[PDB]
Amino acid sequence: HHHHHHMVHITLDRNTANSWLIISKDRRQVRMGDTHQNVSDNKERFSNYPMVLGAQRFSSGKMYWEVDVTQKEAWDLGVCRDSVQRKGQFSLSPENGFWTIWLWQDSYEAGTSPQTTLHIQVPPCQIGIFVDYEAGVVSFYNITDHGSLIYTFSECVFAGPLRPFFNVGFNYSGGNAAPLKLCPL
Ligand SMILES: CS(=O)(=O)N[C@H]1CCOC2(CCCC2)C1
Repeated sequence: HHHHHHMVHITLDRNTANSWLIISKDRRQVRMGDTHQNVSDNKERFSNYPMVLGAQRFSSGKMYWEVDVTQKEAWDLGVCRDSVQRKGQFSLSPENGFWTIWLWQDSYEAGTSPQTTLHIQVPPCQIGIFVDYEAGVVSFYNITDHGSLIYTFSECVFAGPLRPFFNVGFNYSGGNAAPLKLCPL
């Protein structure tokens, strides 16, 4: 891929964060805290899962960013509609306004309904995410493996502004405390 030149500087939106998340001062890193982080509730916060949105909204053009997932056991990454459900239980699917991949229990899967098995030979430490709004494309790249393609959602029906989407995952195991980090341009 030669998508690097559409690089955008993403920052995390604290107001959307689940109340257990800790976002760094520079708004470029997020991790699971071991308790509630002492913020008020609001209608934007994801209540059931350790999720947060980027501050940026995209309604046109080509955008690219990279996320560090080093030593995590579980996470979700991609984009979503600005209008996605925040409260209660839901599945990550294009029908619900999400275009995502994840790691869970030693397998990588794309968030289709039902989910799609991914074929990754080199476990990634950094993921590249490419959005072409007009084309209806979301693609994922393995930066650890020389940028190899992981997955392409095509024929996407965005149906609204898009936001960068993050899930740091649960830490029931004690092996998933590490942060998601937005990597420098
Ligand atoms: C991931 S964890 O460290 O096992 N603790 C979680 C237990 C379930 O509730 C939460 C999930 C998000 C809201 C609060 C914390």
